[PDB]
Amino acid sequence: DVQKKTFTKWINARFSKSGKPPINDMFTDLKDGRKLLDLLEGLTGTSLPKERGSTRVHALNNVNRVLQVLHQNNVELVNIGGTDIVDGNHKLTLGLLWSIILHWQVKDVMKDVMSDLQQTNSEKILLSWVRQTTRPYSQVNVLNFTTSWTDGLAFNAVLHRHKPDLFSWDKVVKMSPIERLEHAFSKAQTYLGIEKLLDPEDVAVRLPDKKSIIMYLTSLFEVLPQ
Repeated sequence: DVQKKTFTKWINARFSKSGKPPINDMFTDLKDGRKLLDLLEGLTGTSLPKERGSTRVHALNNVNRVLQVLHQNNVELVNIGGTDIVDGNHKLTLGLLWSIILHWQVKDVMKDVMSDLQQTNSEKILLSWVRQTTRPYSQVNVLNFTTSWTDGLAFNAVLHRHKPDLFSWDKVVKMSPIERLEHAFSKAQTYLGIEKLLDPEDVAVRLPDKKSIIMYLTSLFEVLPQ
């Protein structure tokens, strides 16, 4: 309804901005597949075959190429197929457009957004990762990259979460902070190739070195499974 007006505008914007004519009704002019074929051509800088006949067959044919392409671009659609679009299914016609917008714009833009974010909110964005990763683990609460890692619990939680068959979590909560670390470091080492950068005596202290933690933490993460 609203998504109509705006999606129509957006597509029409895409069109005008490249010498191509606009459409009137988005649940019509879109059916025969032609327009969507244009949209994708301009969007991809590619040449796409267009069937000229004005009969259902061709409509389905064109719309199939459209979907075909999206698929080629790793943009698969849930319950959508030629006929849907060819027939004017409101719900799904939009759902398709949005898929395009989402892939070529919205998602595209995110790479840049991260670059802008990656220089400033680095340390902060990595903390919300660890918090989310070790959420399930009750006895683990990470607020920073210093004290929250002293009891050595947080270090294991990170490992465990993505390979619980590696060791017993309850078995850990039992051992001392020193064991808890000697362990994690040893585990990560044997099963992840990650070198034992830190030493327990170094991490189990009032204020442990922030840079050293983050550097080991990032080491772990690189080779971590998800």
